[PDB]
Amino acid sequence: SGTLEFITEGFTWTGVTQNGGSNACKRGPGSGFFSRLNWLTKSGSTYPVLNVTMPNNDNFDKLYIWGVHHPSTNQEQTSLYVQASGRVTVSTRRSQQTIIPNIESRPWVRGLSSRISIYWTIVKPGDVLVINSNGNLIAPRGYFKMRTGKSSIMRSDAPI
Amino acid sequence: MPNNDNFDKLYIWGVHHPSTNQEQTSLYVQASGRVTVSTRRSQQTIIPNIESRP
Amino acid sequence: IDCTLIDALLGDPHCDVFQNETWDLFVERSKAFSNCYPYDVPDYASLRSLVAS
Amino acid sequence: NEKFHQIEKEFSEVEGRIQDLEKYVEDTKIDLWSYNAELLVALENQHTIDLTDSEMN
Ligand SMILES: *[C@@H]1O[C@H](CO)[C@@H](O)[C@H](O)[C@H]1NC(C)=O
Ligand SMILES: *[C@@H]1O[C@H](CO)[C@@H](O)[C@H](O)[C@H]1NC(C)=O
Repeated sequence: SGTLEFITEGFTWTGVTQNGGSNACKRGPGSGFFSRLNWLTKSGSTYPVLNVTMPNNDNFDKLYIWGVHHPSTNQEQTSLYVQASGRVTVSTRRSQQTIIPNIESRPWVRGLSSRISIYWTIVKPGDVLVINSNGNLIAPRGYFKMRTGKSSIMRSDAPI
Repeated sequence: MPNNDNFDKLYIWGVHHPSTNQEQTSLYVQASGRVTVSTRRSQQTIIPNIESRP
Repeated sequence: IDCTLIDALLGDPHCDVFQNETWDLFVERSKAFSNCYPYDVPDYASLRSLVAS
Repeated sequence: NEKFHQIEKEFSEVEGRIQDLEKYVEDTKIDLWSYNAELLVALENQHTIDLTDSEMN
């Protein structure tokens, strides 16, 4: 596609806390996260069933990057999402992706036993994006504008 | 359904994915269904998604 | 005509005319459309290939 | 010969079927172009030697 052009969209996440951060991903002095992803957690004592739709009224393809969180303990799972088992479903009119999070203790990286799995979804013009989450959703903040052309990638250590 | 012929058979089947829990239970009763189609060399197990899709 | 090979395989009502048909070359048109229950085929291209072959 | 995005040709991990195919495609392409390059300069040089011998005659 040859571009990282990102357009922020108005997702409304009612009933959850947004912009979660982690000390394994510092930005500045404080904790942070991926700038293009939005870590949603419980608000108060509840994590509702999120149900958001984002139509594509443009003449190009939208690329959506999203993820699901894999906690390491049941205590981490409930204290973040209340529900003992999360679920993330991202669908269009022609596709669906349902991911059940795994709760396992993995080897420590940057002090963390937990993990995040990244997925993607392309929305053709006229189609709509639907996100349905019971918990563990790392939501998108927008879409990347997709292009066709002569761009590519290369592995090299040669100086420019 | 055994294959007692000397040729291969192609079977086309499917799984229904309701949109609400009431649609699920009013059709199949069980809160969560399951479809498993198998031969002696394969097994295809599918759990239906109850979701509201576009 | 209005039917894709997968629609005629499944038996979309407006593709009933294609039951038990045979072919050397199946020609799919742009105007084709589905008019039955909304469905999804994981690995759609592979099922289309082996039926068409 | 202008090419842009192509396939991966070096791999850091063992993957199996799909990687065997990507390697096989590129190895097939290289052997065929190598043959073309070898045959071309052979036909060309033979013809160049003939045409310069012909001018003298
Ligand atoms: C990305 O680019 C657009 C247009 O080039 C620009 O208006 C916008 O500020 C940028 N957005 C982000 C999130 O960087
Ligand atoms: C969830 O979103 C889908 C997609 O628009 C909609 O059909 C469905 O009615 C919604 N469900 C609820 C409970 O809002």
